[PDB]
Amino acid sequence: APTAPSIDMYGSNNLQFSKIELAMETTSGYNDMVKYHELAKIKVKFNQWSGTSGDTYNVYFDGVKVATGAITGSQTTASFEYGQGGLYQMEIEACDATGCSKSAPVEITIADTDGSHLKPLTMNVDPNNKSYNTDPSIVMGTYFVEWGIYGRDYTVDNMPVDNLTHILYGFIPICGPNESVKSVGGNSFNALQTACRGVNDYEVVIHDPWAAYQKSFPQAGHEYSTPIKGNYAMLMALKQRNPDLKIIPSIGGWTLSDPFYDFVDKKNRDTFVASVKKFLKTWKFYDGVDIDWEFPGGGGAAADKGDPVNDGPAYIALMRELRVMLDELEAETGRTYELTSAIGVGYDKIEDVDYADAVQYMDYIFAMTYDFYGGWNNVPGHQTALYCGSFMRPGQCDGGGVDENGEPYKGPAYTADNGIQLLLAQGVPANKLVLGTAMYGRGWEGVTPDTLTDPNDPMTGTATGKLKGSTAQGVWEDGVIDYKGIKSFMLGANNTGINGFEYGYDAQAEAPWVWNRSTGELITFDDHRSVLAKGNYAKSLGLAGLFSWEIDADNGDILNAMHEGMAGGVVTPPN
Ligand SMILES: S=C=Nc1ccc2oc(C3=NCCN3)cc2c1
Ligand SMILES: S=C=Nc1ccc2oc(C3=NCCN3)cc2c1
Repeated sequence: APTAPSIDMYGSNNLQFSKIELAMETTSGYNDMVKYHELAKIKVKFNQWSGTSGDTYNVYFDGVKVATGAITGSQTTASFEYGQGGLYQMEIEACDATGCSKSAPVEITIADTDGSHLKPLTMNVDPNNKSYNTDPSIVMGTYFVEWGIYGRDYTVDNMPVDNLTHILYGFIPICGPNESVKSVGGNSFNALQTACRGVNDYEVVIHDPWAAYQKSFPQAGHEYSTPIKGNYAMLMALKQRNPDLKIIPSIGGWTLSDPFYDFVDKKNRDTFVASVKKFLKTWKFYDGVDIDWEFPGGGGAAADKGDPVNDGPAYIALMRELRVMLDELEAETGRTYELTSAIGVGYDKIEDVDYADAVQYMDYIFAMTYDFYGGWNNVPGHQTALYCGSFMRPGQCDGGGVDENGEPYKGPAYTADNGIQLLLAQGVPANKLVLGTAMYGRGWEGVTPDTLTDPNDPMTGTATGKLKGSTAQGVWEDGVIDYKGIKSFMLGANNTGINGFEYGYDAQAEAPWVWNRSTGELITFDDHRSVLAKGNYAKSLGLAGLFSWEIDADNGDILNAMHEGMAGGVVTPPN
């Protein structure tokens, strides 16, 4: 028989192959950093220094023949292509008329972006997240943010994945007009300019490739030379752990919506929709797309954008077009892909889209039932309440009243039920609506007791400015605090108030607050009681389930309450 191939490990890239090439020590244009191949090019060098070399080689993976070719003397390079990622025991055999001889087996890795080469992720979840057996039909969603790995120090293996059905990954930008991103300060706008160098406008990119795929996480067993790293390799390894988990990129958001206003021109939608198909072929762990345009008709971060007449028809077309695209991917892959969107729920946002037409294309609508009130002005109110609070005036709830100056309210007040009912009344199915819960508070200072028109209700006061605090307190920007900061700095363990805050609850709105009467610090948020009330409301109306913004800011209490409030419930999944 021929001499047995001896595999040259260092001559064959120590048997590490990747279907994706990712730039690792530089930051450039997305199309210069990211190259994906349908088949990996496998090249394995071997030698046969003694004896006869033979005529032909065969490559085996786990005992099955995957490639064959000619022997070239004493040194041969086996070159072939292979589509399926994984870890395999490879053997190379040499054959001639006399017989065949084979190398010892050695493990080959073929990386792919479904995580098929990876073991299930090792988790490191705060043990305050409890276990439940919520019915699998119910959505339990949340947003994980790409930048949460910096100061917030919250990584993929921290998520309580067994308690989630959907992870929306916040956020994928669209190249093009993006002045709103300058409002975050720091390097975010300039990072986007780098990502978009050499990329056509209206195509998606990764905003932060360091966080997405370059940074080595030692808890995920990453090495500097590991071919895929960052949050994306962790999400791949999470999907190996929990294969029924849906991981969906979220396009847009508050700061990254400015390009959507140009989707009134179909040409820009076509560019966008093709890029999203490419994106999902590249990054196979994703299961669909979520569109967070804030908002058709305007009222988002860009004060100079928004077309009430045209943006709704654009949104609907987008959804129509994205669904055609996703149907192509389902044909190509055999997989099921979801199309969703987070939407505003004020009456003036919902009136700009004919959702009866859009929703036919969509699996879920994540109703943004939060940010109703906040530190952008000095008017207290409940930011995430189901119903109208005590603080509201006669006829403010349904919009038929007049304000304190005698001016007509222009529509119903901002509450979760006013927006859910406006969506239902136009024919959006209940079982496609997902109700939002807040893992953060918004707040004010200067709401001192002398400013209240009703002394029992700090939501009848007036502020002097936004809540201020430090990042250790969960205050990453003025007027906004993580729920785990409210719990550590205002509620305490027994939920009865610390540091001069008192707890209160508006039983008519279903909305909690904490109030320090000395500093006039007032914070509106969601707590155990209000999130049980959202679960009971969702069960009562047959909504699809609950989602939350943002998972790093919880300590387990809010996600636990989402599940508790859903106990016993089942729902019909949309077809
Ligand atoms: S690098 C470092 N820190 C970072 C890097 C990127 C970031 O993005 C945000 C942001 N805040 C609201 C929406 N996006 C914060 C933030 C901090
Ligand atoms: S980053 C960013 N985060 C956000 C996310 C949502 C938001 O809503 C507002 C708001 N401003 C006036 C009315 N609503 C600000 C704002 C900032």
